[PDB]
Amino acid sequence: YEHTAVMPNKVGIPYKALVERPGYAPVHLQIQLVNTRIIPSTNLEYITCKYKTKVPSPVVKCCGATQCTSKPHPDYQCQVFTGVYPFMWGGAYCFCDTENTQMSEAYVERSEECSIDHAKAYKVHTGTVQAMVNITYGSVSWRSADVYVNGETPAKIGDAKLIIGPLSSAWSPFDNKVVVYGHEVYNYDFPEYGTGKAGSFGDLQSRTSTSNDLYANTNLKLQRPQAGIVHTPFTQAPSGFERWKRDKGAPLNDVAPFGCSIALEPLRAENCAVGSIPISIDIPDAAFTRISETPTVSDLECKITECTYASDFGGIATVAYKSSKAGNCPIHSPSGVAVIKENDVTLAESGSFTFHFSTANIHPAFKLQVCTSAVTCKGDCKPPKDHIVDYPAQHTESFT
Amino acid sequence: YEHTAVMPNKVGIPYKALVERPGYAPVHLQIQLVNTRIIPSTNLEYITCKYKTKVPSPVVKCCGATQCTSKPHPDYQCQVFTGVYPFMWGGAYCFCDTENTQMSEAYVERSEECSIDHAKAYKVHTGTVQAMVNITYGSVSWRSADVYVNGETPAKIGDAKLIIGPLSSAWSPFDNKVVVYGHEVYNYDFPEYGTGKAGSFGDLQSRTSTSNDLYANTNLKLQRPQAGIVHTPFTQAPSGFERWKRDKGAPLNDVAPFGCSIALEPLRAENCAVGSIPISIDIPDAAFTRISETPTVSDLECKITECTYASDFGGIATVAYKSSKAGNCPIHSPSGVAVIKENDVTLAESGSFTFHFSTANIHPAFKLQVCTSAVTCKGDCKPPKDHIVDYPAQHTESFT
Amino acid sequence: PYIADCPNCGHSRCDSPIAIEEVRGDAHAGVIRIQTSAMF
Amino acid sequence: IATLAPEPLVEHKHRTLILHLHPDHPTLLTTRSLGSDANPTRQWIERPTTVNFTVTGEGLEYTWGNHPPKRVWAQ
Amino acid sequence: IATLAPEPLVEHKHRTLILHLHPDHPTLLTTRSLGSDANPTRQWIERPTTVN
Amino acid sequence: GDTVTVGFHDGPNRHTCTVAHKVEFRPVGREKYRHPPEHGVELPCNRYTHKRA
Amino acid sequence: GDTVTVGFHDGPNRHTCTVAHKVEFRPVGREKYRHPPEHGVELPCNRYTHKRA
Repeated sequence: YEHTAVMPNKVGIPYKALVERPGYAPVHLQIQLVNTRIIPSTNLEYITCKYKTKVPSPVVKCCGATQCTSKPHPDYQCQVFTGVYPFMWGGAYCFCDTENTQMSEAYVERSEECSIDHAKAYKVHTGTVQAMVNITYGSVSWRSADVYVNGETPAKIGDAKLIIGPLSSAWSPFDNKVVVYGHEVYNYDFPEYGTGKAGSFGDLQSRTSTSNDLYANTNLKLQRPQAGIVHTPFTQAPSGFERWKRDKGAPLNDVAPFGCSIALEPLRAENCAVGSIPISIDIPDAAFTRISETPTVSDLECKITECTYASDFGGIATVAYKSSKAGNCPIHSPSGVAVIKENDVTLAESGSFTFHFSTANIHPAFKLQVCTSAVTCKGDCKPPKDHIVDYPAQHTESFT
Repeated sequence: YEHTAVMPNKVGIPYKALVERPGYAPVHLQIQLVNTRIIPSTNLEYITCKYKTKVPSPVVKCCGATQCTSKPHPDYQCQVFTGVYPFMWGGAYCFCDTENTQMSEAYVERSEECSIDHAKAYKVHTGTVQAMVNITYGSVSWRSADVYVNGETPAKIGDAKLIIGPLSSAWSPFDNKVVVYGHEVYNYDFPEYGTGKAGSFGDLQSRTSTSNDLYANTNLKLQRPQAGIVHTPFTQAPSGFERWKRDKGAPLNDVAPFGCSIALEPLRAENCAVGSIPISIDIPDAAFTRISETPTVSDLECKITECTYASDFGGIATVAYKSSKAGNCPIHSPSGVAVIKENDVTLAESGSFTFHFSTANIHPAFKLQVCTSAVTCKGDCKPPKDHIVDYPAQHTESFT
Repeated sequence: PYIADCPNCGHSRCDSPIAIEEVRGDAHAGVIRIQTSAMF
Repeated sequence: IATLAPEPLVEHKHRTLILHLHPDHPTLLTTRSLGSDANPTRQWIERPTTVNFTVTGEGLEYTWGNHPPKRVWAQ
Repeated sequence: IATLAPEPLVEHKHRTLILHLHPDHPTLLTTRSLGSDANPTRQWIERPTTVN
Repeated sequence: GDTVTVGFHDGPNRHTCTVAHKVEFRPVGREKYRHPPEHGVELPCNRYTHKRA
Repeated sequence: GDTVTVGFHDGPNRHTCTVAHKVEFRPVGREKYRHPPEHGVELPCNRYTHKRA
């Protein structure tokens, strides 16, 4: 009875399949893939952020030169300068007039915002998708368990053992190269660590926040201070993190395909509705009811009464139930034409009980399996009027 | 002059290419891919280890039953038992004779060795390969820098900017599924977390060492203690971590293809010699010597004198150098037939200096570019006798 | 020092204070860690 | 304590959202046609504008500024 | 007071018992196909072995 | 044991005695142990008594 | 050893205790010794401490 089932990847709607175990009473499913969070394999390549030209205070030798050296600070720009007369609080102070030397030095450093407000590149591989699958199973009526997709993983949470996927729809909405910012995720071809052109994205490129080493192509060019005054002309491109916040591109949670949402959290891409998942469950046999205890319902009749050719469960149909015992009777349309809101219907001794459903074909000729009794609920449906609210329960469009 | 170069992936041997910049003096390379450590993208799926049936001490009710409950311990096996007469230090102590009840309970728990001596599964993706490339460049004579393979990453360590790969030889010697143990790495199709059959590998399956939850299919079956004595028959498969240490398979550092070594370290696969790498460098132009300062060497002559048809640099050839100035002269065979030990040769005013090399064709007709002067060092070679030591410098076998 | 039921206590099942549980011949160095029920 | 743009005027058409819209400040609107064909749109809106969106069968979503994202069945 | 070998791992197949098996000591396993064709089997098993 | 090796200690001397004899201990059962365990099923072995009567 | 067999001597009595347990000692290495030697390479074995802290 290990109920294999191909199953559409779509998040917010149950998939009430039916266990046709030969010998005992069938049992309905209710498989709602409440989430499709993905979490691909990734690598933190480098944080970037806007620089801060945290200038070390220049040297001023008063009569003669002060040769600079290339200190190992990131992008340590330093250039000796002569021909000053530095006004500092008493007019000038160095008594020479051309031998007055000024050595300006400036290096690039991570902002304090780099720790917290920072873009973040990644080389993104495929990884392994997940889900908090609820099944309000059978008469168990509950399990809300986190699972995987790889087609040999069980998750014995509740009582049922369930194996999912691998899904066929391998579209990772993440591209190979991704930039990430706070919550807005950008599938951007970041240039690389160690290379980013100044002004362009990644002018600062630190491996992480702690990493004292980095790559700072900022085109930081010191110029001589003017007219014998102490200061430090640092001529520099404002960061490619400054832009990339107001001349950027749009976020993947606003431009992705096939229906995904995003988080700066394990780097999941939630709820990506695409393709199918070959899902298979091993039910606990204890949860089964033996066949000789559920009422046999045959010699019945089914008919629509007001079929709504729609998404919400507007389709209805009375069923002239013709039972033997009285009790519950799980139901399902093995044809995917009709999706039913009721998993189970209570029965007195051969009464009648309408259920709700939804279809996509004008003439819904769908079988209905009322606990081992098939029936065609043939009829005709009506279009609605009022179509602006969230996503459907029908999801069965085909040739009609 | 950004010297693109396809380049064989092979670890322990330099690749002394030649910079043919039009206008200034050429400069030799010496590119030795000292390492090819890989570090694929991976995921810790579950640690396993051998269980320990750390039995909680059974209950003994003396007259009447003690119903057990299914406590949430991993694989909490518990079975009530009656019909005892438990000899405990005073003969029996419970005065009844059949109403003497004994409730045995046993759960599975990680060994203390699980923290330290533990196999370790992984879902292994491809990731990104690395290297501590030494170049004793030109006249720079040194840089030993850690780099990447992705074909836009520079690493400005030293003075040269160098872009490597992506390599064409995407054989990750790791399979998709891998088990890991201390240092011996096994490309094993581990069953999964949550499933492993008892006795088989992964009978215990803990996500990590800290993870109090796990999956313990050990087939732990308690049996009743014998003849009215206190003890706890726990009948259990010794672990699939016990086996897997003496009925295992061999390690990937002993069964891999295409020449790899392994570590329980970042999960690299070192020194995988396979295929080529399209490598390209931007030299510092300052390191160039202008063309009008190196001696022009033409009107020369080259000839082998004792060519050894071999791997070690046994091939030799005098060269009737015919210089203009006197000084150094970088050398290289642009044909891959001949691999030369000397990057550079010193020159007096038109002297002669032998170099060493190695070839693979009986008639080595290889050009030799002595600092912008080509020459065929045609000749014939001799086979050696003494072939049992590590790996070659020749690596140029072709049709001969 | 706990006392439990040794399984083959010279003759047969006695109750020795040094009743051996949790034998661990799981290391490599010729060593076993043992628990007696006795607390020396 | 942060921004919020005035609510939209939702208007139905056949597989199409007319939206007479009227913000306080320039608002970046954007959408995601949830087909594997994404076909997104972006436009800062400061001038009040009646816009349009060819919604598909399976759904579209709608982001009136930092007001939360909406969603729509247009069968 | 006597011996006992750890329980087997029963595994189903079509008219076939795969049995991943893992003893403590050399264990003589044996069977009897209850047809009038007996077709028995004997093998001491000390090394863990998946049999059929 | 390949042999058997017996001996007391009078007190001044070891004064032992030793002999060859092929010894084994199969337990009764389809398990070929080397030694009796603490647990397991009971079944009809052959064995000598403790007693004198 | 096929078993494990423990015991002190109080002084009036032997007063020992014994048990079944499958014991082996593979050293870590591709050599399957039966016992640790005096020499050879050192490499990362698993082992218990001398200490209490």
